[PDB]
Amino acid sequence: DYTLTRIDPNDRYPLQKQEIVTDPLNVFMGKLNDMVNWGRKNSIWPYNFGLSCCYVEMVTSFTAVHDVARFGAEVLRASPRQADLMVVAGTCFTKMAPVIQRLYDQMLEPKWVISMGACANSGGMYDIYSVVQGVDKFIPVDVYIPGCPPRPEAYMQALMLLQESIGKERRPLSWVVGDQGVYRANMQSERERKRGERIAVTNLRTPDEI
Amino acid sequence: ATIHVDGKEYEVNGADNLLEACLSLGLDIPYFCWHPALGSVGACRQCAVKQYQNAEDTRGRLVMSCMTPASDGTFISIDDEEAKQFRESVVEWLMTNHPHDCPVCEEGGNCHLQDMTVMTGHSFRRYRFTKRTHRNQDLGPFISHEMNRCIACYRCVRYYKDYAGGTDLGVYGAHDNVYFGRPEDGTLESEFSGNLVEICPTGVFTDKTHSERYNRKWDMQFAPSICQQCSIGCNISPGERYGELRRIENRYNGTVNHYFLCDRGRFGYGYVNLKDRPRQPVQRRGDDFITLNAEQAMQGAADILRQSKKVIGIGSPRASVESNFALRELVGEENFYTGIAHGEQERLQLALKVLREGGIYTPALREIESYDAVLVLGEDVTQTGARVALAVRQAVKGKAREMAAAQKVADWQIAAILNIGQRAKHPLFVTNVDDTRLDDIAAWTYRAPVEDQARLGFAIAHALDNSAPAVDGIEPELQSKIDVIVQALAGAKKPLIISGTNAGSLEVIQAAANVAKALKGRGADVGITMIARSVNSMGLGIMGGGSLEEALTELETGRADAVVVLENDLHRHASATRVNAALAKAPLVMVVDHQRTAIMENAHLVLSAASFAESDGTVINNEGRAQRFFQVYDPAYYDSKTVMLESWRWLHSLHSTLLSREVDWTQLDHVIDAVVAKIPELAGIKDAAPDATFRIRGQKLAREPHRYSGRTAMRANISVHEPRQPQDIDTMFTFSMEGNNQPTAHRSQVPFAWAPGWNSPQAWNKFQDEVGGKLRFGDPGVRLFETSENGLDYFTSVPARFQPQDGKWRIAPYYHLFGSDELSQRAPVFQSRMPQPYIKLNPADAAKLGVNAGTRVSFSYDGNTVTLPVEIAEGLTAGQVGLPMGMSGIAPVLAGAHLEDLKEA
Amino acid sequence: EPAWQTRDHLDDPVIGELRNRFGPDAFTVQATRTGVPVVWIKREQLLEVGDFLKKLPKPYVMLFDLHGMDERLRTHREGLPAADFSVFYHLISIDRNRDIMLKVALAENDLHVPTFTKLFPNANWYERETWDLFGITFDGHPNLRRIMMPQTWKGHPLRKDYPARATEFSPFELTKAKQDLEMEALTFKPEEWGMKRGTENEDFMFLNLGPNHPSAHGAFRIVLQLDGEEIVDCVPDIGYHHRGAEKMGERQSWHSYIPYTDRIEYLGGCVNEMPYVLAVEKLAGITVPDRVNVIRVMLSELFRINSHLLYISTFIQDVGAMTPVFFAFTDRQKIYDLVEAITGFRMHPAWFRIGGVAHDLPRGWDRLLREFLDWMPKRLASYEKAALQNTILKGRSQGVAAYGAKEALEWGTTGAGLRATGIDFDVRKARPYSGYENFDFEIPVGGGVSDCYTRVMLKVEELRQSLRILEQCLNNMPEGPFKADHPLTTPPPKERTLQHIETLITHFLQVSWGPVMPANESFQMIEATKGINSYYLTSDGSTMSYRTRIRTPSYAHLQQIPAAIRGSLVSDLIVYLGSIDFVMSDVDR
Ligand SMILES: CCCCCCCCCCCCCCCCCC(=O)OC[C@H](COP(=O)(O)OCCN)OC(=O)CCCCCCCCCCCCCCCCC
Ligand SMILES: CCCCCCCCCCC1=C(C)C(=O)C(OC)=C(OC)C1=O
Ligand code: SF4
Ligand code: SF4
Ligand code: SF4
Ligand code: SF4
Ligand code: FES
Ligand SMILES: [Ca+2]
Repeated sequence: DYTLTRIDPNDRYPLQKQEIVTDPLNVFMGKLNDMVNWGRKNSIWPYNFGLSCCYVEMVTSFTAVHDVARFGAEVLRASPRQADLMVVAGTCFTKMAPVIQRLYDQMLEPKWVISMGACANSGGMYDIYSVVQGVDKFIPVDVYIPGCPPRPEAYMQALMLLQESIGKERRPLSWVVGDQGVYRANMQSERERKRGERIAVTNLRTPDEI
Repeated sequence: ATIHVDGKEYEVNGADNLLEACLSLGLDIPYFCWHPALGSVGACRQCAVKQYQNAEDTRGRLVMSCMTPASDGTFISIDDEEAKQFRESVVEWLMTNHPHDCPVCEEGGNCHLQDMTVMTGHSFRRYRFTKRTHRNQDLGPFISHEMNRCIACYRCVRYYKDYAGGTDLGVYGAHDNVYFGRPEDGTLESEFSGNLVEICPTGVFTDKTHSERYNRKWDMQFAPSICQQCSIGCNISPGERYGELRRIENRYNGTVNHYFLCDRGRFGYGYVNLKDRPRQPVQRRGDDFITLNAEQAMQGAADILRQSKKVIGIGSPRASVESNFALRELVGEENFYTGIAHGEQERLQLALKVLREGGIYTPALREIESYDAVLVLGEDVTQTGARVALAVRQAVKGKAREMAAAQKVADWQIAAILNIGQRAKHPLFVTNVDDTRLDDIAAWTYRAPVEDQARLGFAIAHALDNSAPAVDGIEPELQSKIDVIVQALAGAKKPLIISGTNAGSLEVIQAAANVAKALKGRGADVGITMIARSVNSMGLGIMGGGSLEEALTELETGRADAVVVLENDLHRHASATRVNAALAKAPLVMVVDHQRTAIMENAHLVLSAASFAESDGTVINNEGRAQRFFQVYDPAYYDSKTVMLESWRWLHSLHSTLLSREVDWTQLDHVIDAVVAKIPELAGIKDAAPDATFRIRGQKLAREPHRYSGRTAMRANISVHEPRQPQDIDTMFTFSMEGNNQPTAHRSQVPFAWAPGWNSPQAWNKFQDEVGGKLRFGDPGVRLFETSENGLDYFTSVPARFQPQDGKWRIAPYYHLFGSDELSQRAPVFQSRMPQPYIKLNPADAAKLGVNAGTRVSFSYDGNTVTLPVEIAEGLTAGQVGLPMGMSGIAPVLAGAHLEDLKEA
Repeated sequence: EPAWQTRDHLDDPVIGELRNRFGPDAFTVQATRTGVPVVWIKREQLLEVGDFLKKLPKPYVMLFDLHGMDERLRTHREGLPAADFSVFYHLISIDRNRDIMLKVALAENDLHVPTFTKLFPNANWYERETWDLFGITFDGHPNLRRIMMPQTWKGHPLRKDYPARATEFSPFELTKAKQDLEMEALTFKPEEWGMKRGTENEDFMFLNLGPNHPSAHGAFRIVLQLDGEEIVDCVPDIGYHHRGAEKMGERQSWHSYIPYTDRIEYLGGCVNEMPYVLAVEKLAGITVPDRVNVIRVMLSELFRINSHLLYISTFIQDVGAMTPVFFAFTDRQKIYDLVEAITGFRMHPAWFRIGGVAHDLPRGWDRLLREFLDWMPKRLASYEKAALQNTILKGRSQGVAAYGAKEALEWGTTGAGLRATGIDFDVRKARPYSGYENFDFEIPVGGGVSDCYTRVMLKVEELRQSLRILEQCLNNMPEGPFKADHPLTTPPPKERTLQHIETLITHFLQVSWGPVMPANESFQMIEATKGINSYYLTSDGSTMSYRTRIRTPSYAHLQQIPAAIRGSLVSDLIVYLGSIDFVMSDVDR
């Protein structure tokens, strides 16, 4: 119930091959991989990249009234090499899609992508000539956030979802020994999981109340 | 005449009332009860304007702009405070009893009452009491009835009675309890009841077929097209949603079908949305059924075509000009066969010869309404060419219009028009094998076999001009009736002669041509009108070819080892057994069609063609007017597996792959240029509509309204990535709202009517130079031929008197509006509307056979002992059996044929 | 007599001087609902009219706007000269407190206008934008290149025949060849601007600061030439944040365009909403009640406090102190709690409507407003005493990128910079909109120079004035309707929609097809959180806007940037970028 991606530059972005494979997981190697995944998911360094409104809401989440620092994700490096997470928070404009592609290429694996906002998910409200309809047209996105703008705790919830995704994924421990393909778990969708608690809602508070 | 609106000087037509005088200039006055075609009755009291007789007048008077003539020197104010307050009060009074039904209403966003509620600026309700309610009647499978929404504007009764001639819709009730409908429940039996869904300003009469699978007007994707259900070619606006044809709306053509369609063309669209239709190319190996896409199917078809010595092609009068021409150029000029039989093709060639060679001007459908005396020979118009019957009714009421105009009554005072002309009306003489639906207004009805109708026509032609060939042996009573018809036709000013190929005889058309020639020789402006059977019968006759019998005998003799059947069922023009034998004998049958025909079991290859909603093309109507019908939607947008292409595109790619082993999907303009190059007499179809490079200030024309909804979610179930919208390389339209649909654009092809503040079918007022007249910048479609300088001679071959032979029964055709079209009977909504198949017998012959009505009589035609229940027809002449054409197992080719072995079983 | 009536404006003295100078047959006067004298002037006399307005006794020293228009599809052009295209120049005389709009008519083939760059130096970017979006060529322009779209772009986006939606065109497939071509097109080529790469002794080095720089506040790229540390010249490259909102105004209805107007400046919100809905109410003929004016003023001041708090925190962080931004965002969270209570959303409320607001105020908003008004001034004093009185911040800020009144006028600078240069031209006082005459609040005016520090403390005083306005609104609040009773009020009141049929009809036709504004022309200029924001709406009588023009102050500030940072350091450029209060959505729209 996993998937495998293998990357190779040498036509159409993304330059990768994905297939549906089975989890291979080893009395010590499995615990070693679990420890590596724990260390990776408990320390994420997001990239200081911003496009639009959604970046302003992301750095609103970065502040002292929500404190995403508690998850170890406040480091916010401005260099792609030092970063460990690309949060596309804003509109993927036509003139910036090469820039975003370049900044994704300068980043180093282990790398993850979080689309924030409707513009980054699908193009959003701007079905216009000068906007790429969704940032996933050329880069693989790990976690999607609906919203315009998503509230800061929605970004925090997406960060925790990315942490659960990292905690159950298989990556090569060393680049000299073993397979270099990336295994990502095909987790159950949050829509299916939350259908049990969402349909049962009966009464809400009327809008005239504060 | 010159009028003054708010100080502005306008030049108007002085013979018109003020309402459409202002509506022509683009001045907005709210109105309900007035219609451009019906007239003025002054009922709804919504069109109030403040009139001044002097240039310096303060008070004025609130007068009805639909009831006040637009004379020279009237100073009317529309946006005055008093007039605006009165119009708002009238809207409020109509809104006192109106139900809270707009979300659950089928005309939401298409409502005239909504437009005039927002137009007068009324949004506050101070009425606080109860609202009157009414029950609803079951008006049949077509019309959904909701009387609560009515405003008592009297348009339905006016149209249905004084225009359509129907008798079952009326006004009942009281002061405020006014009801509009039938005295009981039951189907509206008029053949023009479908126009009530657009005549009614409110949602009382609505389209039930549209109400089944309902979407709003802004959700519709529209296109301009031509109705395919018969030969008249009324312009329609098909609108689809979610990949299926949703609703056929009326399209304004000021020369053909201005405000009214018929029910067969309006509700007969259900065959397009059938799931049995072929959507992919399907190939057979024995009993194994596989699906291909376009390229491998084309390559395999070209291989098998190259492996045969002679490929023949059987066209159809249902398919367009370009597809038939593509088949003709694929199989060669000499190997192209028209799908009709020999008799139908002979009648069609004779009708075309009389039209484009007889020297008599055939009028358009709008021009029919002005002719004085009408003689219908043979053709049952109301069940075949119903719009011509409606125009005949208008031309009949023209006499009362003339006496009204003689008494200094303006033309829009329709109440005075029927007041002066109580029952006096123009002469109408119809001939048929039985009683028609035009018998209520006809001056005479002749119930006789086609030989006797032809002899009556020859007698009229001889008694007009003595050079015409005389028939001897007429009874003195029929001679007196002949003299009456002669006195009525000779004393007229614009006589009209209406015939067609649906009578089943050639001598009827010859007699009608002789009557028209005799009327022309006496110095009268005479017109003629032949009603064909299918939509593109006239174009197929113009192009020409062989008959179906010749194609079948080429298949049976073995000289044709490969047959391409284009959009033909082949059981409608020939016997099923002979067709099945000639198709099983042939080692390759390739059926290119959009419907699951019965011959597809014998087909070695099935090519999924496109219907009128999914294909572009040209069709030639019964008056020689070439008309272009456009595509409504791409079938592959929703179902991406669907390989469903235009038939001319299929045949042209097959021809290219047969020649040069390459697949070349062409464009419609190339095929149009090929037709107008190879065929001189089809050169007018280039001017039917402009090419795909036509732009209104650089942009294309929109197929969907500017507020089309759900672009990013209507395909999200399949994939969240919305693909590129389909590109229309063939025509000037686009499958998007990025286009021009302004009412003042320099174009003739209008997909739909919309103006800001005008959402109803009354939005067509902005698209015309004058309201009710021609379309602005000319009507679409051009005539293929002009009137000849000299005409034909006298057809001398008169027929003999009908003598009933014992044993053999002559088959009298009984055409029905719902059931005689090949594609309309496939609609599931027509199965609850069409009558049961009854064989019609004289009381004398039924008493001779001993059969009573209700019992079954079995008849054998080519080894088919088929049983039908018996209906008694008093008006049918003895020696004939009345059979409905176009039904299941009864082809229209059965007309005039004999019928042995007619026994009770 | 209402203020939205079509006023032909022959009573303006400028019309009289133009008639006496150029004769009675040189220009045409258009009657519009803009409140502006609209003068159709022949193309040959455009430079003469510009010089005449520049050399008046109380002259028009401001080029407010310069943009084209496609008139090929406008059906109702009565009283208007024949034109396929047009170019309008909106000019302001501050001392007169007046403004004029000069329109020149062009045919479809003869699309060349004399340049306006010599008279007003800020016309360069506007002429580039007009050439990019409409295809209109300006003769004598120095570098007529695209500023919104990339150089490898075919067609002009704001023309009527150009399709608007990305689903109409082919989807975005990024292949290696297209990536290489677009990456080479985005590469700075110094010979195209005459940069003179290098010198005879030592070479200049080119630096691309943006996009994605911690000091670049958005999608802004500046290409800066350095000799060591010193800046030689700057080439500010914009267009990396283009959303085509004007084409969306030609695409969406009157009611559905409100979220798009709201996202024009993502720190403005209701302040961005106000000029659009006011211009639409001018078009319809709607006079809003007092309670609507008070509610919209309150929301505008709340979002102004939010924007000024963000601007102060970003300036302090760009100087180097990373601490007060967290507390400033906590006060932003307080404002967000209040705005969530009222409008139901945090930062993009989409709450203003035609003729009113969406909902009424909920029961208890005064408690949250009291809590915020108690919370704010002590926090502001803490921020002042912690960072804004710091001598290191003063050294990094005072005297950095300073310009006089002539540079603030010739470059279109408005807001904090214009008031810091001593030009007391505030829209909330000179041309009061939305009932701003009923609120008492002072206007901060600087000493005559626009330092970074001067702009920052003027914005601090503007925040204090907005707090005063909020206090006055809270202590004195009307009790009336939240929507106008005009029939063109969109949407109608909800309860009358739910239990009346006329209101249901009006709501049904106003949300489906859109409200039908009559064929007229309207304009509304307001003081935004970052300067002066104006909406110019031409209606063809349909349910959409035939033309939507949005003038933003950050565009003029970004065009001013090379003239006020040339010769300085990169640190001075960073502080200047932090002390302009710009967002790239405002710049590129
Ligand atoms: C274990 C080791 C560490 C132990 C931790 C505790 C000690 C921490 C010490 C931190 C020292 C930080 C020093 C920062 C110096 C900055 C100097 C500077 O750049 O000043 C320039 C600035 C403007 O200069 P200006 O003359 O305006 O510009 C000329 C342009 N024409 O000039 C001005 O704005 C004028 C004022 C300059 C002030 C200079 C610094 C004063 C002393 C340091 C700050 C206080 C530290 C704590 C002291 C004890 C407190 C109990
Ligand atoms: C240091 C961790 C975040 C603190 C809180 C936010 C600090 C201010 C961010 C300002 C900013 C905005 C709004 C911004 O839009 C932007 O452009 C994308 C920046 O550059 C990366 C910015 O720096
Ligand atoms: S999704 Fe909304 S908030 Fe985010 S960048 Fe787009 S317009 Fe701005
Ligand atoms: S007929 Fe018109 S006004 Fe009446 S319920 Fe239907 S949409 Fe509403
Ligand atoms: S049912 Fe319709 S057409 Fe008839 S009177 Fe009522 S509103 Fe008019
Ligand atoms: S008269 Fe014929 S062409 Fe016209 S709508 Fe009816 S079926 Fe169609
Ligand atoms: S339109 Fe004149 S009274 Fe009805
Ligand atoms: Ca096509």
